[PDB]
Amino acid sequence: ARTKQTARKSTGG
Amino acid sequence: SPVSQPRRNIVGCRIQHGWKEGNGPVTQWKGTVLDQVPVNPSLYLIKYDGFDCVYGLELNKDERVSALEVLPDRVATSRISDAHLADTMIGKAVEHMFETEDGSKDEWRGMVLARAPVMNTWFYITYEKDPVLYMYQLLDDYKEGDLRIMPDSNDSPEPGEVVDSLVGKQVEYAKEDGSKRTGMVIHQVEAKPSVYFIKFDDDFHIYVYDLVKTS
Repeated sequence: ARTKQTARKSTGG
Repeated sequence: SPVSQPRRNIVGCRIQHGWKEGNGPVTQWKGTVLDQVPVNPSLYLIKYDGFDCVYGLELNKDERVSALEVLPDRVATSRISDAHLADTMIGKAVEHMFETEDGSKDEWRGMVLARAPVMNTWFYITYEKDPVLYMYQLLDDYKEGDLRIMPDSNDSPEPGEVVDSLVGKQVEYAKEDGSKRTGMVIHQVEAKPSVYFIKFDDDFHIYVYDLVKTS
């Protein structure tokens, strides 16, 4: 039920 | 220790700052400082809110960090569902189920390195297809059936101590041009002595690699 979208900070860079 | 010291011990404290990618919009993040690296005390391991990934930033000496401010908020140190289920899985390989927005469930094989400092309900975990430091409350994925721990040749806790630790080392790699992948080993996993936390320059991700120099 976990989400890879959540996993890292949405702003990338 | 409740009484303070002249050095500011900013570990375990909720913080807040502005992140600015060069010539980009200023973002506002808050989070929890998990640890400070002894081989370079300028570096703090931070966990942002809503973000599973653990980041390594030199907060005071960095230029991308703005308005670094410590909240009076307290981290919810709390209940351990089971002191035995957690660490019955540490050092073991696992398959962590994640599902995409479409609804297509996937799997990611990985290994549970340790238990998180400051937020004890969270576990240190790294994945093979993506070797960086993540933080998840696995105690939940197991109860819901999204986490499978599988039988492996992992003896868990010369017989005498060996000088094995590679912490403090300096590393370089075969980048296809693109500068050079330089960095430094900062930690040795206490459950798998072959696995190390590495921190490269020009990067704020904690990579969890397995160093043996030969398979």
